[PDB]
Amino acid sequence: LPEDPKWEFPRDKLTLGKPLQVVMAEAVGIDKDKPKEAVTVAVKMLKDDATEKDLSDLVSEMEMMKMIGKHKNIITLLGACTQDGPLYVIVEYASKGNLREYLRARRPEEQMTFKDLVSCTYQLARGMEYLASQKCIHRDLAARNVLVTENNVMKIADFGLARDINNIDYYKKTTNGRLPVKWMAPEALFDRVYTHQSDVWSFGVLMWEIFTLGGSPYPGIPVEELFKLLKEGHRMDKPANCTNELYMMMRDCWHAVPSQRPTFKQLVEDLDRILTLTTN
Amino acid sequence: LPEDPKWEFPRDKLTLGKPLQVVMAEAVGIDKDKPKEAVTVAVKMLKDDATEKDLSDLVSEMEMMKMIGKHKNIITLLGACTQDGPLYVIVEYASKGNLREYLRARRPPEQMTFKDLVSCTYQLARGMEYLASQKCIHRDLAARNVLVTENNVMKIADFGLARDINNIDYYKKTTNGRLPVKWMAPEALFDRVYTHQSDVWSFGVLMWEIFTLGGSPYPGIPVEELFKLLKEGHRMDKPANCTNELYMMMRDCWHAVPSQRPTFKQLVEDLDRILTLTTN
Ligand SMILES: Nc1ncnc2c1ncn2[C@@H]1O[C@H](COP(=O)(O)OP(=O)(O)CP(=O)(O)O)[C@@H](O)[C@H]1O
Ligand SMILES: Nc1ncnc2c1ncn2[C@@H]1O[C@H](COP(=O)(O)OP(=O)(O)CP(=O)(O)O)[C@@H](O)[C@H]1O
Ligand SMILES: [Mg+2]
Ligand SMILES: [Mg+2]
Ligand SMILES: [Mg+2]
Ligand SMILES: [Mg+2]
Repeated sequence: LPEDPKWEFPRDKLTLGKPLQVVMAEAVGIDKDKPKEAVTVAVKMLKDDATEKDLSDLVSEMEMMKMIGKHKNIITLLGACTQDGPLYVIVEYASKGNLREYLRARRPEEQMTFKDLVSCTYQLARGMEYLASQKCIHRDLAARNVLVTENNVMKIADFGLARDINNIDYYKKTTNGRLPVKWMAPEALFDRVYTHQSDVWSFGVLMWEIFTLGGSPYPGIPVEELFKLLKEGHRMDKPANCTNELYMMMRDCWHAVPSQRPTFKQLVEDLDRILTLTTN
Repeated sequence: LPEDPKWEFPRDKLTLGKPLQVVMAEAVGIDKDKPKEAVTVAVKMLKDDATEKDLSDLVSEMEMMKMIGKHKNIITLLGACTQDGPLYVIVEYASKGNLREYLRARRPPEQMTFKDLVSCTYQLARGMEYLASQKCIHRDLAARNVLVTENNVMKIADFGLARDINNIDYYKKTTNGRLPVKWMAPEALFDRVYTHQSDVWSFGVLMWEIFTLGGSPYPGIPVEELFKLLKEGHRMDKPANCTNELYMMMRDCWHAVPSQRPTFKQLVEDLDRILTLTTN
């Protein structure tokens, strides 16, 4: 595995901790301006029974994070141990766990206000807008893949399936075979393609998970019959305690025709518009 | 999915239970001779966040089990619900759980005798011998994939990666990419092939797991560093309280040259001798 001095971190300065596969850890001087300060981080590494694909996925994940760059709503890559030893991808520790658990925790913890839910959505849109601008497709957008920091900042995570928009085996039968079906854009399966508009479809599902406070999509419908239903025009109903406007946004994301779905840019504008009104 | 009468089972006769993905369940009349008799079984079905590949694997697993036929040391297929609903693959319920959990729970403070261990290995060899005569390659042999019945009968399970000997794409970079590295034969990755002798290498690691009472293979050695070490002749050490003879058997399974490894038949005959001589 190539040596990338820019991101390399000393193994001796990293102390593995409890489980969060991902484990918590203490990294000394991970923050270069504080050479002697120990920081609590999260480390992703291979499981003892890992496969070859698990290895290339982890490497790919690391590289995608390097390419993407830093952003307020994207879990931060801090460093990596790639030489003489097991691969460790060191990222920022999110003390509140993943979004899905966070939301169910405060179901009617401190309950979520309508505005909170909107802010949450807004923050995620911003991250995907930036992500999309960096020519990256996530492919695994879901509440379970969103982390929430101590200050309740939303952070898109788990880049285990992310790709560069240009690195996709267009039309091959084996493409997009590992994406959770219920968060998947129809074209991703039927035509074996994946564009930024495919990610917005998933964003739609994510919006539904958020406003239902971590609910499970297409409740009662097995993945086996989901695609026949999606093909017939079936869409999830509006979450209670959710605005008609917001649900319309969700539906927009789920337009059968990819190019008829809004862009992340347009989504951010509309959400910001709504957020400003709700907080005024 | 195509209708397959001989194997179909009525959904209204099955009552799903707790988790064991797999769950326990009661199947009324699954035993044709006992039409009103309810039987405790196991059911494998897709998770709510399953991928397309998960579905093809479940289907593949089911078909492999139909083709293999019944055998004493192989988890037996009982039936399946493949129509108008989520796919359920019904298999016999093994009350003692998987072999790995089984051995660990019986470590020195119901301990395992040396004969029990040899007996376990022998049974598994017989199962693999049969499988090979059916032109089947399991590809995922390991203690976590062996189930033990109420009468301590060993049963090879989880045919989620199994293939007909001819259904392997030799030389392709994508072949064998989903096999746990620590139980995988070098030719599997290096040459991108898979034969019964590749399963023998796996059986060897399984032997080590058994004699270490559920221990983890290559302890302290990361997966990304294993193959380099194997090429250099590294091999796990003899498990404590393991005879040099059984250890030599393990070592023979780990020969770098596939044809220098014993065949499952040779393993069965040797284990039969050792087991018999221990008994007397
Ligand atoms: N930086 C971090 N801070 C806090 N918790 C984290 C974390 N990274 C991961 N986790 C926890 O671990 C869970 C799994 O993380 P992640 O989604 O990256 O897993 P993974 O890629 O290893 C497996 P899978 O693809 O099946 O989810 C998260 O949902 C969260 O609970
Ligand atoms: N017939 C059965 N009776 C009892 N327990 C069973 C069982 N089938 C499965 N289990 C339990 O469930 C565990 C996982 O089963 P299995 O190996 O089939 O997993 P899986 O294919 O769903 C996922 P993976 O490939 O990650 O293991 C077993 O190790 C065992 O503890
Ligand atoms: Mg995840
Ligand atoms: Mg992942
Ligand atoms: Mg298994
Ligand atoms: Mg499996």
